[PDB]
Amino acid sequence: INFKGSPYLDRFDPSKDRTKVLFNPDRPLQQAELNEMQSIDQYYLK
Amino acid sequence: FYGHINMYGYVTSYVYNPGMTSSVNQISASTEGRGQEVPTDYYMYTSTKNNNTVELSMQTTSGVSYLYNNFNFRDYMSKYRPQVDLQSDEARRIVSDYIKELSIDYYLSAVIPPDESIEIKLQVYDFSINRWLTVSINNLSFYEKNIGSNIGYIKDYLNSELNMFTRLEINAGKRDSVDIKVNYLDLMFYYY
Amino acid sequence: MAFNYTPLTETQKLKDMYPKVNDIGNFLKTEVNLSDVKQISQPDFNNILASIPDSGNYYVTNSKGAPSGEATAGFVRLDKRNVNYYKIYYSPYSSNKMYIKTYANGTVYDWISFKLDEGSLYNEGNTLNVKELTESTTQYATLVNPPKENLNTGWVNYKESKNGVSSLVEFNPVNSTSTFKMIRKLPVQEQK
Amino acid sequence: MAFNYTPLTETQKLKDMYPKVNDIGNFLKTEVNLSDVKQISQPDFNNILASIPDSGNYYVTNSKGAPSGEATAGFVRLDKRNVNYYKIYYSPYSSNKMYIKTYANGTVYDWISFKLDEGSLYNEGNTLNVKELTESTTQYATLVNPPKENLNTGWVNYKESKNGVSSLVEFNPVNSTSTFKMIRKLPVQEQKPNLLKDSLFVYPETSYSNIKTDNWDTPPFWGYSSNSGRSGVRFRGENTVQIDDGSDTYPSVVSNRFKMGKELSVGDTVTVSVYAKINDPALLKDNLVYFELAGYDTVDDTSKNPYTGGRREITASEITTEWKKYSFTFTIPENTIGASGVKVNYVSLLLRMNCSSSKGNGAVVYYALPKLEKSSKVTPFITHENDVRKYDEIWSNWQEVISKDELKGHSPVDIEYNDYFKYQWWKSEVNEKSLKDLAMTVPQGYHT
Amino acid sequence: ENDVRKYDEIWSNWQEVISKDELKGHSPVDIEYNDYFKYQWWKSEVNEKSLKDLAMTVPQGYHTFYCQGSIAGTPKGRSIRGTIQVDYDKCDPYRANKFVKLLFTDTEGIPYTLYYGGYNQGWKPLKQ
Amino acid sequence: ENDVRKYDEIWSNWQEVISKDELKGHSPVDIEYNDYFKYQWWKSEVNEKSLKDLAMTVPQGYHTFYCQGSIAGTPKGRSIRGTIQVDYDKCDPYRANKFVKLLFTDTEGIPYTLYYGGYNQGWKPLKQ
Repeated sequence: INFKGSPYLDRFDPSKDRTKVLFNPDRPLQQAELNEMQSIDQYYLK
Repeated sequence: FYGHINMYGYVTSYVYNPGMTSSVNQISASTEGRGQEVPTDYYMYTSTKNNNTVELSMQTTSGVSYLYNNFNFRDYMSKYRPQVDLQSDEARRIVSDYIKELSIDYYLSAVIPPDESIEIKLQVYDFSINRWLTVSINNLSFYEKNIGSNIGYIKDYLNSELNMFTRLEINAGKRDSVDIKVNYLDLMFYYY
Repeated sequence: MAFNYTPLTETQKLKDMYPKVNDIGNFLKTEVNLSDVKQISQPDFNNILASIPDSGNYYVTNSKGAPSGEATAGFVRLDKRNVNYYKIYYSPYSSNKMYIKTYANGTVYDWISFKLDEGSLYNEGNTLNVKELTESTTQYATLVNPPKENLNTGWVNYKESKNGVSSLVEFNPVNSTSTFKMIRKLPVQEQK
Repeated sequence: MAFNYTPLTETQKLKDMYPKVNDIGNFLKTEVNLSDVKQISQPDFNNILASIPDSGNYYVTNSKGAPSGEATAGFVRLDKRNVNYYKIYYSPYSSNKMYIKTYANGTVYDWISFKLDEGSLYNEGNTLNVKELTESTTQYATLVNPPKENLNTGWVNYKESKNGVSSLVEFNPVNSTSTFKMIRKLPVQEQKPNLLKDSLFVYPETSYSNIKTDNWDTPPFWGYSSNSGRSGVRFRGENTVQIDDGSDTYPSVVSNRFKMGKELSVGDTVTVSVYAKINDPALLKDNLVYFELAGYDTVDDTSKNPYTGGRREITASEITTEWKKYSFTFTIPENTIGASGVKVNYVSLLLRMNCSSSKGNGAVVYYALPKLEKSSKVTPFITHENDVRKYDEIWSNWQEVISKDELKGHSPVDIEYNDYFKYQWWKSEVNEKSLKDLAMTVPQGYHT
Repeated sequence: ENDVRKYDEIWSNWQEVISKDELKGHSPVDIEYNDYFKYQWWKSEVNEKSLKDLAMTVPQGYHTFYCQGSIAGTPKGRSIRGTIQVDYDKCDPYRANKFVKLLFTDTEGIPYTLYYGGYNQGWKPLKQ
Repeated sequence: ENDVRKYDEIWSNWQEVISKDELKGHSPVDIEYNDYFKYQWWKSEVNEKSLKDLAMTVPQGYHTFYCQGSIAGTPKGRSIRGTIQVDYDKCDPYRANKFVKLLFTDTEGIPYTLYYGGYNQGWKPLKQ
């Protein structure tokens, strides 16, 4: 399985140490961010 | 400055073949419900040199199939080089006369071992006589490889829409279906 | 599932009858005259009774031991006589194909489809090696390995021998008052 | 139809249980293990779930979107997972056949029939039109359009492409050793007749004087000037004419006339088309390669071929050593154009070279496969129906193919015995016959 | 892969089979008309073309022929039977010149030769 | 039952059919190259053989030929067009003597013959 594919998009980068998600207000939202939030956590947990 | 139009692309083991007046989308509407669009991965990862490679399947006969990639230089002037003359059939030539030796670069790898290997060929539809021009040939393994090349003066490949269509001879050996890895997508010339 | 019941009598008070009426109508809501065939998840065709123990009509998802070269999701009918004797019939979700497998006293008559007549018409415009995939085929097809470069499209008929020893090919170009024939003399192999 | 149950309680009286015992019982009676399949009226097979929502067996009437060539009534089964995933099986009432169609998540697998087991044998004694067969076949059959009228019965093998772009016939008569073949080269389409008799140039040549007639019944329909004729060059297998740049100012191959009011009229739109090529584009100079309808006030008119406007013109850069299709369409005018101005009452097709500008340069121009038709466009080449040789752009002719034993009939040598003499006379083998005796025994042909 | 004669141990080479019109092209005799002359001519059917003019239309190769003695340029006015041989310059029938040779016999069994050079060198004198 | 050429009415014999290469074997002309001469002999292509030596190269059968007038033995230094016939005594090329015949014409339309006879008799010279 892979959530970097559409619509889930998961543009997280462990090699950068992408470290936190900084969500923005009352927003029509790319759910693209969201897999990538738990993905940020999943690198450091893993 | 340099040539820069980067993300059209298409897949079919079958064929269509236009005159010098068909536009970008005509790889799709022609191929009979027997062809495929290049996906978001191909559209977005391959945009510049990096490490998150695309991997995608390829419909095939006994390993053979055709990958068609495609751009229109009317976008290049309008979106990137505004001063250039667009509005006559001479645009094919005069753009080429400025462009000099254009190269296509395109980095890929096979879904087989580093030693196991396959046989593949570049074709470009000749936009002067409408015949498939085979003028580079390649072999591959699990290693990343450019199968682009210098293709030189593009007077022979700009159609009068300013569209161009390639096709690439995809291969797998004597096997029943295939998959291919892709890293890059770039139409490339110099002027300054 | 078969329905389960136990009869009432004259002496049984009104309080004893209403539970029975409820059981009957629930079974009619959950097993009988279903709009959609009952779904069953991850069944194995090599042991199908362990996931589909009853005769009836079903849709299977994500199954194991499906026919060779098919989907794992599709419609199933099961007809059963006892655990020594039954017939499985399977139709993949992604085609009009139908497959049959008969179980008989521990012997298995394994998967084979009923043949669709694809028309007497023949499949067209594919581009072929002379040394093509694992089955005989007839096609109005195109050749990477033609008799002559400018003759590559027309009627093809390809045949293959059961042990892979030999094959026979006939070809008729659309643009020619000629026929062409070819044979494989050796089993196909590593040739330097 | 599905059931819809909800329970009862102990304190409820008999008056409250009867409505529910009836709902159950009516459901069982009208829905469960039916004797006949339900009957369904006006189902669209492409939206069948509007008429057959539930998985079961059915009979249909007045339907829409049934398979190619099948009854609007028949037995139907539905197997369904939900509205986006289902299978229809149609067996027409009038046949053992069985057709299937499948819907899958916004993709459709359209109607097709299962095949019936028929052993190994081939059909026989049928009478087939292989120019109308829509299905590939193999049979021992007679042909409606046989290659030669006597070669009408034998083994046949017909092939048809999955969208009808082409077909191929192979044929082997019982009363012949030969194979025959014929190919439909083009999709089924409009092809107006060709008004020009002898467009493959098989009748004797003649003077361009003899063709000052409107007689399309009697050959030769083409006349020849000085410096025009039938060539020793062939195109795609057929004969050709050539025009040579010799001493004539306008070397021409000229048809018989058409009288205005017969096949053609003033105000009819017409099309003319040809293949052409030159021996060398450097030898044409300022001459012109062209073909035209010339126009005349009388059938016998001695005038130097007045121009109607109905012409295609070709130059020394625009003709090549490669055979290229040229054509014109025009409306037949009231009066002619350029240096004559006469009425149009008769016309003729001329295939020409204009040698006003230069002569004797050695320019040879070939012309092949000319067509004249009443059409706004070029339609595919055909001969006239009553030429003694045919050729067509939609169909090939029949092509004969022979055995080595027939070739050993024809051949000047014994081809099965290593090209050795077709006859060999030795003194011990002639029963004392002389050379003049032996020579009389030899059959027709050229023999070693 | 690139050689001018091809062979493979794993596959045959492609076997072309041709039609009888093409084969009639190749033959010295009219194999559609029971091995009769590869050319026949009758005076009423030839637009006042001489033997020379009907020899000129014949395609490249080797052939049998017949000419009727009322046709012009026939020797002493006799019908003739014989063989005709034809070549284009460097074998290019679509731009080049044509060379023609006849060896033939009249009605009395007498042998004659006639020859045509290309590039308009034309007919070399009639030899009996 | 034992006959040396069979026939039946219920069946047929096997009728053979052939390829254009096999026909290019039997043919007197090059059927792949627009029916040209089956043997063509230009001085740059003969590897310094004479006309008489070139003739001994040819295999059993009948073939058309052309030979260039700078090649040794050719008449008046002119090129020649002709035909060549070859056999071995009783069709045994392993043990038997060869025979060869050439009939040909120069550039003036003049007829010439040259012939080779087996069993020590070898070459018999040029007839005009």
